[PDB]
Amino acid sequence: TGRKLVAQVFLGPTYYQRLKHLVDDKIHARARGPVQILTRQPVEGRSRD
Amino acid sequence: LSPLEVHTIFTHISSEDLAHLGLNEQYARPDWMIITVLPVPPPSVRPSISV
Repeated sequence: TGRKLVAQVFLGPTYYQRLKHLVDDKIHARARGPVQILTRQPVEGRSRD
Repeated sequence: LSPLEVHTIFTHISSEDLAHLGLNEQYARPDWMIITVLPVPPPSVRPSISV
């Protein structure tokens, strides 16, 4: 709108750190994927998947 | 002592006696505690591999 905000903002620079472990590395989805040979249950994280 | 000796004694045990104790003349039979035909599970239970 262009309306002033009723309240006053605390605006002021600072440095934030870009942390590691991003998202596109942490998403996970299964659905009839590979399975162990001995137990015949689903594999663990990673692989594919 | 030995196993062959024990088993023999057990097998002789009287039927009305096998029940007198916490045994089962149908499921559990002392004369069974000793192995003789050791069974062999199928690979399905075991693993393998191939480099």
